[PDB]
Amino acid sequence: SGSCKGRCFELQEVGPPDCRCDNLCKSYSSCCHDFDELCLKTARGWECTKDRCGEVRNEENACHCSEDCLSRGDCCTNYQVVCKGESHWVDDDCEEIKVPECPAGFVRPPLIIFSVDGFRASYMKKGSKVMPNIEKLRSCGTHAPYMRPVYPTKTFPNLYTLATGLYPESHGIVGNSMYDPVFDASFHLRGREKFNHRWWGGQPLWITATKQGVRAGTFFWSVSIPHERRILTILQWLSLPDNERPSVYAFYSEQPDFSGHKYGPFGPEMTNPLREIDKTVGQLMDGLKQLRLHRCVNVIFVGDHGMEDVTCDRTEFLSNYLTNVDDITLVPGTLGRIRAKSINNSKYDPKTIIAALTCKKPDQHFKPYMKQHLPKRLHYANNRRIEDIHLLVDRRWHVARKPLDVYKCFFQGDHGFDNKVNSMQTVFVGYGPTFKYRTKVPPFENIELYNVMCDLLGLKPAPNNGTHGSLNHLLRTNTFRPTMPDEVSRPNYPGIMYLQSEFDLGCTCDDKVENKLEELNKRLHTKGSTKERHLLYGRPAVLYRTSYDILYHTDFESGYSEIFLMPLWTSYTISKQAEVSSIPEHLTNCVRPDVRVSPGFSQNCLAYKNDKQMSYGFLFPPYLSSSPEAKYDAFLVTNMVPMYPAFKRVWAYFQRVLVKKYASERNGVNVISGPIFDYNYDGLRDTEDEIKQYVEGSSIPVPTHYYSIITSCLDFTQPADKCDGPLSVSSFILPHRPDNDESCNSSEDESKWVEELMKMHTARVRDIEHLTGLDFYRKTSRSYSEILTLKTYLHTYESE
Ligand SMILES: *[C@@H]1O[C@H](CO)[C@@H](O[C@@H]2O[C@H](CO)[C@@H](O[C@@H]3O[C@H](CO[C@H]4O[C@H](CO)[C@@H](O)[C@H](O[C@H]5O[C@H](CO)[C@@H](O)[C@H](O)[C@@H]5O[C@H]5O[C@H](CO)[C@@H](O)[C@H](O)[C@@H]5O)[C@@H]4O)[C@@H](O)[C@H](O)[C@@H]3O)[C@H](O)[C@H]2NC(C)=O)[C@H](O)[C@H]1NC(C)=O
Ligand SMILES: CNC(=O)C[C@@H](NC(=O)Cn1cnc2ccc(N3CCN(C(C)=O)CC3)cc2c1=O)c1ccc([N+](=O)[O-])cc1
Ligand SMILES: [Ca+2]
Ligand SMILES: [Ca+2]
Ligand SMILES: [Cl-]
Ligand SMILES: [K+]
Ligand code: NA
Ligand SMILES: [Zn+2]
Repeated sequence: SGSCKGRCFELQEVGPPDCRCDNLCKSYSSCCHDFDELCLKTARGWECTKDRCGEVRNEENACHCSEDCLSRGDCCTNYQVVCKGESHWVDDDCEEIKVPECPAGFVRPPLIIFSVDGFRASYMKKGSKVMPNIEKLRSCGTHAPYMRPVYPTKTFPNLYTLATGLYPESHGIVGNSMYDPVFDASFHLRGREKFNHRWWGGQPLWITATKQGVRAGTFFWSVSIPHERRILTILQWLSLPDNERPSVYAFYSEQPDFSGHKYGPFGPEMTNPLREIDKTVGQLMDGLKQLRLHRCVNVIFVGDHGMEDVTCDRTEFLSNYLTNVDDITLVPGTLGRIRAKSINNSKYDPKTIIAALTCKKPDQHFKPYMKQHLPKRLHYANNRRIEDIHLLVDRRWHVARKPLDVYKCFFQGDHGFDNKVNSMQTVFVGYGPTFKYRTKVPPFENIELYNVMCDLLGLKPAPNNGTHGSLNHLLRTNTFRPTMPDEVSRPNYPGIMYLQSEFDLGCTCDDKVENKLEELNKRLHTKGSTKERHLLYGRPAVLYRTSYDILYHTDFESGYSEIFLMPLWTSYTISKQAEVSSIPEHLTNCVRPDVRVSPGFSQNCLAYKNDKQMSYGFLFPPYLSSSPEAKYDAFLVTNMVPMYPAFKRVWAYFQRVLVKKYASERNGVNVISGPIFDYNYDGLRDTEDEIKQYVEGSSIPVPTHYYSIITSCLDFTQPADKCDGPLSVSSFILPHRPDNDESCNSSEDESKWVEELMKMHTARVRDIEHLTGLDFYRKTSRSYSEILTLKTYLHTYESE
């Protein structure tokens, strides 16, 4: 029982049990008794009217229209408009902000993050007639057509990602609700457990800023502080003296999410919440202008996720699938997470639950996954709060445990689904001296903003999942100049060193069936004469310590690892006019030793013969060889990789059918393909002592995934091998699995399911980099910033 007089919304939290007056005291029930009275005034609303102009100051009012209000910094945001003949910010023409236009004493342009909830990307077009303030920021500043959220596309995972640059698996906020089995505790959007710091990892922007001497309070706000008071509080803090005034601010809205859940993303009821949000942006913008800061402050208008049509009747029930549904706990809704109801149960079987949920109903509106089998693009596995069993739920559907969980309809909207889904996409607009003027930028991921916000504030970012430099094109002036990571391992270039009779690999090939214009041509090819043709962007750099060989061939070049006994990468180009052939019958099972590489660093056919589960495929496909003579190169033991027969069905369709179709559609393609090892599902390259599976009785390690990166010219009138402008890329990371249980239609012809599987497993080049320790596109004519943007690109396969 102290007092909040003169202390209203103090930035520093005061020591217990002395009462608090900061923006969080209400959450902790620890405000002074007069907090409401002094700090949450509402009298007379939030607008000046003419009759108030030059009033005698009445300290009980929510805001002021008295002559002294500018000096005090507590005018209603519309004061100068209603009482001084001034115009609303939205009514001013927009004028380029070439330099920061800040009052004396401002050391840097302030950053204000304006965060909207459930603000679906398409609201920017569809709601344009009712959001004039937001439409002005959008067209005058720098904007993307949409921004991709993290998965799950829920509120808390995304807001903390925005603040950290980290995937939820890394920052720890992996859901709106979660259970930590080490804490034996549950975090919920509502309640006080979330106040415990033990849930929150990484280093949020306000901590980064503080550690480096830039003032910034926490971004959290007590729920019962309304939005008009939040704006007035930011505007007040902006009037503090230089030595006390923060440089970063965050405002968060409950809308349009609150209404969208009730009404659907496009319910007629949705127009008003969009109007109210625009009005709030108007208030902030008029207030900034009153403080002469509207050409000084950088403003970020950003959403956390979109919103989809979802109703009670579109719910799948696990009780329709599982006989023993009471033995599980489900995190339900737009995603599913399943764990044992009771830990003291060795009669709980994840494999049997998964099998009972797999392809059981023809139209089944969810798919089960062990978390490590989820598409790697989701980066959703490496945290103990993520249950081993995950259900990816179709857009527009829910999953629930039992029917009484849903009837004990409330809602018409929800969000949470896979982050590639169009309806889950959200918004980004940057406006201010440091952002560009009237500029559209390509869609990008919210994990990249932490770095940009650090650049906006002169800060060195904490280590995070953004790729710093990838968003330099948003900025008029950047403090960050990216440079390529240095190569750690230089390759060996072996010559012909071994005779055939030194190998005992138990391999066979029909190849003895045997000119100097042609023979000199074949040795030129083994020495890299065609390398300009098949390695278009230089060779990848190896960023870790290892031993490997560059191997040249007429059709493909490779980086062959002597430690993993297989290529780390295989690079080749297939022109639009290139032709597909078959494997001649006499070479069906041909494998040939490579006289450049020792028996001791080679795979062997015997292991594959003995391993009754594991077969093999090739990284450069025999099917695409340029000539009957070159085809022999494709059967080298150095081009071979371990592959489950079930996976060979996928890979063979990709190599025999899809590669050629891409070359026809894209006017040639360059392909880089290779294995990935990620047994501990942390998204990062495994070292050799982390490998859990080998081909039986050998040291040949088994990949968890195979990747390919597929590059051509953005201008497809030019061929892939003669491109002088920007590049186009799509990539995938395919799980290397011994069954096709993921694909419910896999009994059918590959043309009915393979491409669908690959699209699900689409990836950024940067994801493959993390997973292999390789750095691509080292030698192009493109700027490094442009290449970094290319490496973060995801081909989504969604409609427009
Ligand atoms: C996305 O970007 C992040 C950030 O760069 C990368 O994460 C880093 O990975 C490296 C290599 O695996 C880790 O290094 C290890 O660090 C530990 C000591 O770790 C402690 O100290 C660090 C640094 O101050 C701290 O950040 C760590 O925080 C983890 O654990 C906390 C509590 O246990 C938790 O609150 C927090 O969320 C975080 O959890 C996550 O990471 C851990 C692994 O560290 C993991 O078990 C957990 O499930 C979560 O995923 C920690 O207290 C050394 O002893 C090791 O030898 C090793 O050097 C970094 O710790 C790690 N940092 C963070 C913030 O996660 C990702 O790899 C990158 N992803 C991709 C795909 O590139
Ligand atoms: C309209 N929407 C909003 O206002 C969104 C806003 N919601 C809240 O702040 C709701 N709330 C209310 N009182 C709290 C009191 C204490 C805490 N702990 C958390 C852990 N601590 C740390 C880590 O410092 C100490 C403080 C949290 C809260 C809290 O979440 C929000 C902003 C940023 C982020 N974000 O994730 O960045 C998430 C959530
Ligand atoms: Ca939200
Ligand atoms: Ca790993
Ligand atoms: Cl959740
Ligand atoms: K076999
Ligand atoms: Na199947
Ligand atoms: Zn919501």
